[PDB]
Amino acid sequence: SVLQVLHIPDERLRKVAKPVEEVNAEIQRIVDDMFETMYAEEGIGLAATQVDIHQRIIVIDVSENRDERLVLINPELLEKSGETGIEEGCLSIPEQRALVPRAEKVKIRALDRDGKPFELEADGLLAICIQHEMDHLVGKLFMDYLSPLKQQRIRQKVEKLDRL
Ligand SMILES: [Zn+2]
Repeated sequence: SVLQVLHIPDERLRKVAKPVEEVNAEIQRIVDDMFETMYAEEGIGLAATQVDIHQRIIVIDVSENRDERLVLINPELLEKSGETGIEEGCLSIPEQRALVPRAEKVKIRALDRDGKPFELEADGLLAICIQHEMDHLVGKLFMDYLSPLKQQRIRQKVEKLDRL
């Protein structure tokens, strides 16, 4: 099922997600619905907060062929290094993109769709996406790294975009 993606301004996007208690069928259903939503909306990542589900669940696919499903349940950042940035977009801030400082490489641990723990060392676009999605789970949006003035313009453009 395709779920509705929250757009700013919406205080639900600023909520802190609680850790998933147990990866059961209900959690797997959320993960699958999130992937369906992410692909339908033509995105490379989606955090549960974005679909008004306040649990630490992220789905990602940064692959060219759109067939590399990554699931991060209760992710934890273990190590990071370097700095980089690209102009990021976000399904919750439609049609707006901006350069944000990110670590170049990150190493995380999380549970997969079967609830199995795994570790992943990421760099490039995947490291950036992981950081962006983890920020969503603690109610942080990429515009938060930008000056107050630029955030103002972003909100005005999104609000006017959702009026159409
Ligand atoms: Zn986002």
